[PDB]
Order: sequence, then structure tokens, then C-alpha cells
Amino acid sequence: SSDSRYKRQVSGDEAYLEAAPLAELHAPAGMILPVTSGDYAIPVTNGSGAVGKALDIRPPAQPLA
Amino acid sequence: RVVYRPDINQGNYLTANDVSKIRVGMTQQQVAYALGTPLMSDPFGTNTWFYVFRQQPGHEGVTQQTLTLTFNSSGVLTNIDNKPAL
Amino acid sequence: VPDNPPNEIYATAQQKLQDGNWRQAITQLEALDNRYPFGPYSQQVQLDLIYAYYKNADLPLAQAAIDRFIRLNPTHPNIDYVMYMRGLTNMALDDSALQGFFGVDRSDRDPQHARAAFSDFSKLVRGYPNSQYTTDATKRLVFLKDRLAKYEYSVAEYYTERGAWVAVVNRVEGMLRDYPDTQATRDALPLMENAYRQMQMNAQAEKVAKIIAANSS
Amino acid sequence: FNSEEDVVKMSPLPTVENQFTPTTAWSTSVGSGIGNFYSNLHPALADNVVYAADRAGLVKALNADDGKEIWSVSLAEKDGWFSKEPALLSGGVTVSGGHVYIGSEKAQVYALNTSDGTVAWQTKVAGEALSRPVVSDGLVLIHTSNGQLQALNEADGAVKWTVNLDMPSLSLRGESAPTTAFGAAVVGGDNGRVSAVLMEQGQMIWQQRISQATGSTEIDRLSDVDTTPVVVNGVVFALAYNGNLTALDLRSGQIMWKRELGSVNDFIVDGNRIYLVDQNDRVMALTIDGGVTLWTQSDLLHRLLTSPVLYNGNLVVGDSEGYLHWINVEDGRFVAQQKVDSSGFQTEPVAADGKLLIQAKDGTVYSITR
Amino acid sequence: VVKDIHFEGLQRVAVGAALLSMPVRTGDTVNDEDISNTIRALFATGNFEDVRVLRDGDTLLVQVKERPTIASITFSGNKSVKDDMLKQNLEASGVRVGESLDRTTIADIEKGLEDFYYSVGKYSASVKAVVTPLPRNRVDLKLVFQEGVSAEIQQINIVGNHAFTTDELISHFQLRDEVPWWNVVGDRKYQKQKLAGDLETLRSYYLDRGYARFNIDSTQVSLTPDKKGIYVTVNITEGDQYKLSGVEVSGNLAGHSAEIEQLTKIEPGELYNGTKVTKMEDDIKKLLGRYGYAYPRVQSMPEINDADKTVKLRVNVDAGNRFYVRKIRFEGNDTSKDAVLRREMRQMEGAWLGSDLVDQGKERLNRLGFFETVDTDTQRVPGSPDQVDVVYKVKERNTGSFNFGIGYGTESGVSFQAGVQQDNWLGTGYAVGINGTKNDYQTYAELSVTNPYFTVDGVSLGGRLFYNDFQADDADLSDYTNKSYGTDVTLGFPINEYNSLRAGLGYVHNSLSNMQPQVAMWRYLYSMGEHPSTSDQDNSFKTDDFTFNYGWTYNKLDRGYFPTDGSRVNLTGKVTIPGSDNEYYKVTLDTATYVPIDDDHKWVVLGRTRWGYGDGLGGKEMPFYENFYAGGSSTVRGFQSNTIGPKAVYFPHQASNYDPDYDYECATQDGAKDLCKSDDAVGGNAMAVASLEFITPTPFISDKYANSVRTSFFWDMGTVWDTNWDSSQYSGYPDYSDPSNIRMSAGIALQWMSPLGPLVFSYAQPFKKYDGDKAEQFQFNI
Repeated sequence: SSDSRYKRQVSGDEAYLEAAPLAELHAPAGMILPVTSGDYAIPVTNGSGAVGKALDIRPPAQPLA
Repeated sequence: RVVYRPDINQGNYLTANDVSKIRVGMTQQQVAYALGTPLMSDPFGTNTWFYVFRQQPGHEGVTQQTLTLTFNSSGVLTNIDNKPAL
Repeated sequence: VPDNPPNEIYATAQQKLQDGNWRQAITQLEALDNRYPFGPYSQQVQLDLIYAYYKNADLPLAQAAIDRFIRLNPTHPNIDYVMYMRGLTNMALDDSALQGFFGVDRSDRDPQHARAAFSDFSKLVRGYPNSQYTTDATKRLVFLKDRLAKYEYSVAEYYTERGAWVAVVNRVEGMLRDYPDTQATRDALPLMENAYRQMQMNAQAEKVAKIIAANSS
Repeated sequence: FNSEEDVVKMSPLPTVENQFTPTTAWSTSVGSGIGNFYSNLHPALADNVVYAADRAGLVKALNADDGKEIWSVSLAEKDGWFSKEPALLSGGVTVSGGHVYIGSEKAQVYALNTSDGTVAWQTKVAGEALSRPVVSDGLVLIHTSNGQLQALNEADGAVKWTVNLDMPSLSLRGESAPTTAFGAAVVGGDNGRVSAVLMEQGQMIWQQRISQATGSTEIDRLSDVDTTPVVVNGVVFALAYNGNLTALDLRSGQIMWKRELGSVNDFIVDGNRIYLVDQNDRVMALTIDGGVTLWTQSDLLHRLLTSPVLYNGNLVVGDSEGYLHWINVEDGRFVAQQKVDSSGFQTEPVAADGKLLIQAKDGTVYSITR
Repeated sequence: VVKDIHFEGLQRVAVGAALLSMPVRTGDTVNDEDISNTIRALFATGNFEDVRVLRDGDTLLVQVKERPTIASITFSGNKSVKDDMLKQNLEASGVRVGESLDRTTIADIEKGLEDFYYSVGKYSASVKAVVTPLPRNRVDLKLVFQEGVSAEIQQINIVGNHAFTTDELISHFQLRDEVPWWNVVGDRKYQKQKLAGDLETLRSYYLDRGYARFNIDSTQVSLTPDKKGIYVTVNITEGDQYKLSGVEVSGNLAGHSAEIEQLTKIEPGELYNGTKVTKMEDDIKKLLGRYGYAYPRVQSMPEINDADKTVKLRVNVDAGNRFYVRKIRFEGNDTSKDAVLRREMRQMEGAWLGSDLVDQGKERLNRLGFFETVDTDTQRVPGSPDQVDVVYKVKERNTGSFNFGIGYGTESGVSFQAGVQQDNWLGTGYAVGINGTKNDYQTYAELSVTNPYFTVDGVSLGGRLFYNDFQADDADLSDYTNKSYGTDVTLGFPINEYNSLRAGLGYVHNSLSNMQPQVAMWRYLYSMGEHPSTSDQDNSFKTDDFTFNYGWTYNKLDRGYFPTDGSRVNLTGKVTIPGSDNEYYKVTLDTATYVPIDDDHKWVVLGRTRWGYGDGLGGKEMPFYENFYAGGSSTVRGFQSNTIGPKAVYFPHQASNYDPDYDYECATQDGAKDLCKSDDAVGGNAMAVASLEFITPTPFISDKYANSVRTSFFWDMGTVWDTNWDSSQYSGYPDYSDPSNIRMSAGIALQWMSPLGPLVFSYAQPFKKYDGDKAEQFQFNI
């Protein structure tokens, strides 16, 4: 399923490098509420990897006999 | 304008018994039991609880009993009121 | 299926893979594998054939084989690659369409596969905060969360469309503890006070008016 | 559509080379009509006096003379839940003189006594009447394929000796005649359960079984086997459901020993001479020797009916396709000379009063001799 | 002691795992019992054993040769079953394809499979596997099996039956004793499941008689070893009629016992029948399910009194809950607005439980068809005693309406005629109808589009259009010069939940020039008062009509494409308003219904009859193009297009605006020049068609799929004529003024439904010969 494409761009548009980032919302004085309830957690320590469609998406190979 | 509508209703199905029974201090355990899963409190603020019912058939009338409740941080049946039928 | 040994069949496999005869690439792939399903070359062909499924968009076969391997080899260096491709499969499942090829009129279908990709990539990025894909999978995840915010936005929009004030409020509180970060969140907030009025939920209404004035930009 | 089973059929008719040409044919027919229905009905020669019927509640007394008709009575009952309430008759044939004894599948038995007439005294039996009825010592003997076994009395009936055997689940086809001796009877079973009531209360001397049969380690779909053993010299020999020779030497009691051999159909004993057909539809012969055999046969494998009798030194066995195959000047000469009917045949042949007796699947009898 | 140990011939397990698998190793004094230990361990390897152990000095070689591998597939003799079912009965049985396959395995599995044959109740004689080893390590087996098929050789036997005739009871059976097939309504075959069924059946029957005490019964199925002895008997022991006298409840309920006694409303002196009591039970359960309590429990203890046959009745009920519903979740809108999905709903997330209501919404969907799956999974949140949550997975079915057009003609351009009437448009519910004809003499436009949805009511406007330039001239004139511009849009809004009411307005232009020799046309012209010609093909006319278009329709549709027991009606009508260029009075009414004679509904019957009637208002008649046409169609097949209908005579047309030569015969110049009876299916101002067939998915079609191939054998009836008809000008001509035009046709309808288009093969043998029968026993539609 490729037409001289389908290597370094997502099927259709990607919105990752187009992403509207987090909105740290300011609550008034004493108006806080449970910040999270689940998976909503990211380890920021990473990268910057081949961010966007600039990464070898093909399988990183390994030596063979 | 259609001459009539199907009726619409909402939660907090109760009885006049269900109000005559409980009273101040009664623990949220007992109250949430004898009155059922309480379906209305504030995500932020005091331990204040609400029982509200409404029924609107075919463009006529209003059946709006709105029972507000509070407990304390510990949970004490306290600071209670309903406004029935709007 | 000829009987070229793993050498020849695998070489022509590379020929049609880098070439892009992914269908025939998969043909020679299965030729070798069903001929020889054993060995580290067998596992290499397994990874490159999950690659070739994703290329040829063989999502049933793709998900099948990838989960077959994930249970099969639960210990590997390329586990990052595996979670990557599997969440990717959840995506590809969840976002294959014509208007999506136009990039228009989307994000109102079953996001279950989006949920799957989200779980997947989150497992990846936190089990592997350190990868070529970590920043990338993060971009995935944030995009997906935002997209859902929008999707459910439309959804409870429909509710209040029919007037499901309660159901609306409920979805609101849901995303509230879930993820009130995206635009859709603040975007939905006014609808809350709408429903308030609809039910005449006064004090809560003006309270949230204050708090949004604090939050609303 | 349901017939694309291209099986090996009847191993063909052998030659009719026979010094013995089928000579007699005294015919007589009930015109019926038994067809595909499966039971032991079989001519009764009470002092050359015959009594014929068919599966409708029918009677006709005849005579081994060429068979003149008497006592032609119909027993299907007209009132009640229906008019004539179709009498359908699965019972073996027995009498005591005109006291003719038989019950049908209807779990109801009539012991008419056509010696004192239409003595149509009846009992609706526990279990169902299928096997050939046996009267021993003032009692009537019962293998109802019901797991039950009773005893009643003649001309009256009196329920007693209420014995229960046990059954295989698949509901096999083994019906069984008791062979009475020493205050005991020798009957068969389908679970292989080998038991022998010394008639005390209905009192067996037994808990053993034949381990080789159908139902859990089921056997193929042709293992037809006579479930009726017989005592000789005290020594009883078994005819297990699957091909399994067994010799349980009853010495006023239970002594048991299996000299096993396959291919079970039905048996006769001639002193030491054991003559029999193998369930392949082939005739082996044997001796009380641990099971040492003689008499190979193959020419008539899968020839449908193989139902045996002997008289005149002539081994005579009934078949379908209405033939007769005459063994005789015994082995190696087995060959035939006859094709008697098209109805084929199903039941036991009777060589009684020195004569020959058999029903036709349709029609009663065409008395043929050597 | 050994210092080196080497193995080979493994191909599957590393030398390290193999050495740690068998008990011996390097570094211990290898003695004879260690040799026997290798022996017994190789034996005990279980998947592979071959003991070839030689320790000569200080070297140890343990050699296990491998029957693996093998790839045996050759399921040969598959004559009633699929080879893959065989593979199942391997793998699901545990004879899966992980193939080491010691030679012993052959007979074991062959015979467990023959066992499975019996499990079917069936047989297969030969079952043989033939080793074909592939010389790497593999093998294949030629899996030859000859069948001993055995399905229905039944023979009924019943004992203990003395309160009724066996056969009274036999009647209602599924398990039947090989009756003449033409009586077949449903199925008759054996199975141990069929046993359990019929068992329960008559158990229940007898006990709901009022007859109480019978329950004792054992199996006896006689099996002549032919694959064919199927002779089946079971003991019974009838019980006791009781009179229903006395009922009582134990209401552990929120307080509904008033409604209960209201329901468990029992007359005195009643007789017992388990039917009514089972019923009343169910009834109460339903009365409460709406009340939220999805979880009661009842024990109805009937006080069976002997010597009076009193079943005094005691039941006991426990309360459930009130309110759960917390989530309304669906599965399947892969390219779909679930908006409409929730549109079909009435119940609310966030109330107490009338399960009935979600059931209503669902079955509403299922009436809408378009999808094939049931799902109402109502899950209750673990971690809350309330808040059950319904789930809905349905599998849709696509609709794509396309046709390809190229040729075929001789003197005219390559045709590009288009049929694309697309629907429920993939991203919406919206539907479009376009029939565009551009054929070398004819550019007829057609538009018909509609939104299912405009309001919360879900109202619908039908954008519809046609623009027809129908000339089909010989050269340019005397050949019916025509233009026709018909415009219309329509709304429909019911609140009867099943009965749509339509009312819409429509415009049409229609242009005429160069009239033809059909005298009825001239006659209609005179009916209007317009003086046309009689021998000249020159008459022209234009009209622009203002007619109101009103409709109605009843609807109870059990499914979509194959709805069961259809009960559905249509009302349709047209009337002209003041300020228009037409006047006429025309009525048309069609009906189609089903009855599934099978209640598994494998056998349904169509009831379809239609009606059409047209005349004129004051001074005028029903316009001609509004007449009813039929022949060779999917209301009447076996003819050509609209071939059934009256046949119009011709006036002598000789000075007819170039009455042509060698052309337009039947009273032309070149041909005969006097009055001419012409054979020409004109259709009548009144029509009504009846048609009948039977739904039977035949055993001869591989009914591995039950919703894409359809099988019909139809008959039909018809007669169509002019009501405003005379013989003063049809004296010597045929007369069409009553139902007289009878044709009959019987035929098979051959249909397989592939998403892209239907292959409509149609032979109908039209046998009631009414004049004008120009038949065609083959119409291959799409």
C-alpha cells in the first residue's frame, strides 16, 4: 500500500509537529481540582530524537550468520 | 411548534418517605444507602449533595424537586434543603 | 513459492521490499517462513514482515502477527519497535478513510483503536523514556489526546443538541478528571454554564464563570 | 444424494453346483411384509402344527403338511385411543402347546392358549417385549431391552423375580434369549456384563463383564452378534458384542475363562464341533479346544443375511436375495444351489420335526428341501 | 567419565537446552546406569525418542532421530464436510499443526476422527494417511477418507404414552420419521441435540397440560449397524392433571403487590396448565423490569393437592435495584456518525432502568436494517453497585450503486447512460438519485436527493429533478419533438412512528412538436379542446404544470434487505392546483408484504399487489406519460420493457410534415397509406399488478451465507386498459375498457447480492396469451 510514498510522512497529515500543546490552565485562588486520573503522564527526559518523519522507520536490522 | 411532546424526566427517583426518613448528621454511608447512589455533588468545594427530579410532558407543567444537601469533610448530614416542583 | 534457500528468497525479499513490491515481497517472505519458520533469520523476517504488512496495509495479518510475536518473544531489544508498530497499527485501524485522505471531516468514528494506540504508546514512552521514538511517540500521544478531546466534544455537543444537559455535564466532569488540557476543554466549558441555565444551576454556574475567566484566555 | 457410499457389497453368489437340487416347495404366504423391520419371528411347529401371523396382530394355525390354515385370528384392538390401534409385533415365538406365548414391543404380552382357544390373557410388561420368550419351570423369562428382567407364570402371569441388568448408553441392538439350566438361565447383554441369576430371588452369581463391546471404545458398524449363550457340560461359552470368544465354565456356579476370538455373529455347538459365521458374513468352524478353528470362508462376505440352521446333515443358512446355500458333506464343500426369493430373508431358520421351516420377508413360507 | 558430549539431528533445540534436558553431563564418572538413564530419558522425552547411545572411551554421543518434521494436508475424500473442519477437529481436538508426529499418531488420530464422524451421528469408512516425507525433515500425509454418511434413517418409538396417541405428539416434532419431502416446513434431521430438544419439548408439553407428575424417562435408540438403524424409544410415566385453584405471592418488592394481584388475576375453579403460569411469571418479571429491578428471583411452589388436583400456587419474589444506566456505548461506526445512532434512541443515560427502552431503540435499529449484529451488552461498573452500562456492537453492510456504460449501437454514438442512485452517503445518511441518459437522440436528466435529517424530528426534503429531451427522431421532424422540465421537492413528517405522510409540490414543463399517428393522442388533444391534425405529423404543444404531490406509507419492517413478515403500505397521489397547465385525476397504490412459513424463517412468502388509476379533472383527462406501463419487468417478467398494454391504431398519415419513405410504417407514404391498426404497447389509465413467489435458500446453493444470495420462484397476474375507452373508433379494432388484458407468467428469480450490483437473471414463462404478447424470457438486470 504505497505509491512512491509511505516512508517519511504519516498517512495523510500528521499533526504531531502540528500539535496544539498543553494548556496549563490558571485556577483562581484556592480553585484547584484533581489534576489527573490516569495514563496522563510523560517522561520529558528524551530526545530530541529524529523528531517528525525524519527517523528510520524501517526495522533496525541485526547481524546474521 | 408541534402540539405535543414525549415526556422527559431525570434522576433522583425517590419518595416522600425517602425524605421523611433521613436527618442531620446521618452518615453518607447511611444516606447514600437509604437514598441510593447520590448523583449530584460538587467536584470542588464542600461535601454538598443534591437530589433533583424533573418531568416535562408535551409542553405542559413542571415537576422540579431540587434537594440540596451538604456534609462536612468527615461527612455529616448537614445544611439540607429541597425545592419541590420548581 | 519456489525453494530458494533463506539466502535467495530473502535477498529477493529485500529486492521487492526496498523495491516496493510489498505484495510479492510478502509472498517470498511467507515462502521462506512457511518453509523455514525457525531461527534468528525467521525472527528477522518476522519483524520485516510485520513491516511489510504495515506497508501493504495488511492490518488483520498485521495485528495478528504483531501480537503473536509480542506474546511470543516478550523479551527483546526492539520491544520499543514492537510497541511502536502496534500502536501504529491501532492508529492505521482507526484512521483509514477517503475524507481522511482528503484530511477533511474526520475524528467522529470509533476511537477504540485510538484508545489502543494511546495505551500502547504510553506503555512505550514510559517503559522507554529513552528511544529514537520517545519524542515521536510522545507527539503521537499528545495528538491523540487532543483529538479525543475534540471527538467527545462533538459527542456531548450532540447530547446537548438533543438536550442531554445531565449527560453533557457528566462527560464534562469525565474529561475534567481525564484531561482538561486541550482547547476542546475550555471550549466546552461555556456549554457547561449553558446547561446550568437550562437547569438553572446558578451558584455552580457563576462560580465556574469566575474560574474560567481565570482560565479562559 | 445419501448414496455415494460405494462399499464392497455382497461377495457374489457362488456356483449352484449341487447334487442336492432344491426339491420341495410347499408354499404358503401371509403375503407380508415384515420389510425392513427387525425382530425374531419364526415358524412354530407344535407337533407338525404351525401357527402363522405377521406384524399386524394376526393369527393362523397351520400344519406341517403343506400348511392348512386354522385359528386364523386377528389381534389388533379396536376400541380405546384408536380404532384397531395398529398391532406391531416384535416378539420371539414360543408356545406350550396351544398356549402360545409372545409379547410385542408394545410392552404388553398376550399368551393366547389356542389349545383351550382364544385365552387372550395379557400383561403390559415392565420394559418392552422384544426377545424370544422363554418358559422355564412354571415361570416365563424376560429379556426386555430395558435393563429389566422379570418372571411371570403361564396362562396367568404373576410379576416376580424383578431383575435389573445395566445398559450401554449408545443403546445398542443386543436382544437376548435366556438358556435355562440348574435353576439358572443363560441370556445375553450389550454392555458385556456377564451375569447369571440362579433363580433364587432373581439371584445372579455374578459381577463380571465382557470388557470388549461398543459404546466408549466403540467398534465399527457391522458387529452384529447373537446375545444368547448356551450351557453344555456345565461349560458355557460367550459370544461377546465385539468379536471376543469367551468360555465361562459354569460349574453349578461361576468359573470363567476367555479364549478370545473375533468376528462374532451367532453359534451352534456339535459336541466338540463349533460351527458359526463370522461377522464378516463368513463361516468358520471350531472345537472346544481353546478356540482352534477350521472352515475358512470368503465367497459370501457382506452377503446380507446369514441366519443358520442344520438338518439332514445339511448346514443350511438363510440369506437375503432369497437364495439357499447348502453345506452338507461338510468342508471343504460349501457351495449352494438355490435362489428362492426376492424378498430376501432376516430371521432364524427352523429345522423342526426333521423338516424345514422359515418365514419370507414378504409372504410366509415356500417349504423347500434338498 | 566423559569430557565431550555431542548431539545432532535435532534441528529444533539448541545443544545447551538438549544437554540440560537429558540427565547426563560432562564431569561425572559415566557408568552403565548413566547409560540406561540416557536411554530412559530419551524414551521419556515424550515428543521424540531414539536411543542410540555409544560411550567409547571419554566421548558421549546421544542420538535421537526425529519423525519431525511433517506438513500433512492432503484431506482427500471430503465429500460432505470441509477439510478445514477436519483441521479444526485436529487442533481444537489437540492434533494441531505442530508436527513431530510419531508414526503411532496415524491410527490414533484417524480413529478419533472416525469417532468424530459418529459424533456427527455420521460415518466414514476409509480413513487413511499416507506418509510422503519431504527430505529436509518434513513429511506429508495423503489423508484419504471414504464416507459412510448417516443423517436421517430415523424410526420413532414411544412407550408409556397412554394419555394421548404418540402421533398427536409426534406432529410437533423436529425429529421426524422421513415423511414425504413436499411437506417440509423447517428441518427433520437427527442430532443428540435434536434429542434433548424434542425431549424437553414434550416434557414441557405434558406438564403444561395440567398433567403434573411425569418426569421419568431414559434413552433407547436402536441402531442396526448399517449407519441406518435409527430406531428410537424412550420410557415415560404420565403424571397428574391438576386444577389451578389457589395462587399466592411472596412480595419482597418496593410495593407493587396491587399491580401484582392486578396481574396474577386468577379465576376460581381454574384448571392447571403450566403455560398460563409460566406466562404470569414472565408477565410480572416484565412489569418490574421497567421498574429498574433487573434482578429478582422467584420460586413458584404449587401446592399440589391430591384427591382434588388443587395446585394452590405459592411464588416468592425479591426486589432488585432502581437506577443504573451510566454509559451508552456503541461499536461499529467505523466510517459513520454515531449521531444518527443515538438518534434512534429514546432511553437516557442517567435515569433508572427500563431495559425495555434500550431494547426498543435497538430493535428500531434492527428494523432500519443496514447492519447485521445484535449487541446490548449492559455492563455494571465493578466498584459501584449501580451504573450498569449498555454496549452495542453491530456489523453494518455497505451499499454501492454503480453501473458501467459503453455501447452498443450501429448508427448512433457510443452510449454513456448512467445508473448511480447512492444512499446513506458514507459519511452521512444522505441519499441521491441520478439517472442520466445521453443516447444520441436523448439527453434526459434525472436528480433525486434527500437528507434523512433536518430536525430533531428527523424530517427529510427530497431534492428531485428530471430534464428530458426525448426526441428519438428519424432525421429531425415528424418524429415527436419534445422537451420536458420537471421540478419538485418534497417533505414528509410522521408522528405515528410507522406511518409516513408525504406532501410535496412539483413543476413540469413538457414540449410537443410533430405529433405522431396515434389517434389517442389526437383524441386527448381534442379532450383538451386542442384541434390537432389527423393525417399530418406536425402538431406541437407546450405545458408547464402545477400539481400537488401527496403520499403516505405504513411500515413495520423486521429487517433491511431481507425483512421478515413485512407489513408495509404506501399511499400516493397527485392533484392539480388552480393556476396550472394541467387537469387530471390519477391514483396509484402499491402493496408488498411477507409471511415466513418457516419460523426460523428460512421460508417466507411474498404478498405483493399494486394499483394504479388515472383520469381527468373537469373537461380534461389523465395525461399520457402518466399512464401505467408494464411488461418484462420486476413486477411482470417474460416480456420486453413495458410490453403489456393497449395497442393504438393509426390514422392514414401521408401528408405528415414529410411523412417519410421506407420509415414509420403503418399508414405512411412508402407503406400502406390508409387507416392502420398499429401494434404498440401504450399502457392504460388504470393498472393493478399481483405477483407471488416463495423464499427458499436451497440446499443446492452452498448456504454458508444467508444474506447475499436469494432464491425465488414467482408467479404473477395483470391486466391494464383504458377506462376512458370506446369502440366507436375501436369497432374493428381491439377494445381495452375493462380488466381483460390477462397475462400469466411463472418463473424462477436468480439473485446473488454483491455490494457493487445485483445480477438479475430472469426467465419468466408468460402464459396467458393476450394480444400484443411480445415476450422475452430473459431480462438480465443490474
